[PDB]
Amino acid sequence: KVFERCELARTLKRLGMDGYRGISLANWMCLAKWESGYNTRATNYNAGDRSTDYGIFQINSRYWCNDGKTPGAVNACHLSCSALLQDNIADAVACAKRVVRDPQGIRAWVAWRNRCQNRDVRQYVQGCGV
Amino acid sequence: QVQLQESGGGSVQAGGSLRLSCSASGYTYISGWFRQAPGKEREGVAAIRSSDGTTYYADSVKGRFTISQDNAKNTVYLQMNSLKPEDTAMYYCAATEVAGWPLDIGIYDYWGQGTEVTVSS
Repeated sequence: KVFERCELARTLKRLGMDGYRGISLANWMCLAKWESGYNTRATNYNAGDRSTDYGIFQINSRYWCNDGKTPGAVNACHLSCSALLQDNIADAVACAKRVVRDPQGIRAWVAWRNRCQNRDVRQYVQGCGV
Repeated sequence: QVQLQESGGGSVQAGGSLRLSCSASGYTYISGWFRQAPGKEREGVAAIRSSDGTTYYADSVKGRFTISQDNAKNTVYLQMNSLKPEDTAMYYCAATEVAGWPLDIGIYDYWGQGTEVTVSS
């Protein structure tokens, strides 16, 4: 599914993302926007290490989820990557929280660094009632 | 964040059953029970992932202990059947918002105060 902006902000807020690890809801929204376009079915294949990025937060199959076809798989989230291609985003939200647990935090996502880091992100939560 | 409160601890005779409860004041993804027997290091017992209801048990209690959830009351339960003297311990409820191996102590961020379970004879 493709979430509408405010629909997603309210869902992310209900799932405890706002201020999670010092990360504002607006920053999480910006990440989702540039990673997938708020799309739970987004996928991206990386020919270099043969990994795939999955779902709304584009979680990678090498370190975080198991897709069963990626070399050097760690499965740090202990989740099948297919669980991150679902309309219900609880698993995706939890795995995104696991990514930011690491020292790098939300800087792990290159797109967040190129589009959201040091960017006014007020528009992502404006008028959503969050 | 999330505060956890356990209850149901008590003294039971060997072979008996006991059910512990744990309430959470906010949303949790994974919840589990970690016990500390007298003089020993704390160890994992059982865990549950709330999204799909999958459950994970330590080899020492697998088959005997079962963990469940009541999503309406936001509570988790640890049912223990066929208790042994060796199950005597302070049982702690813990939770996290992160996805990881549910019996990995390192992913847990929220901890209760513990509820004592004593198994005699």
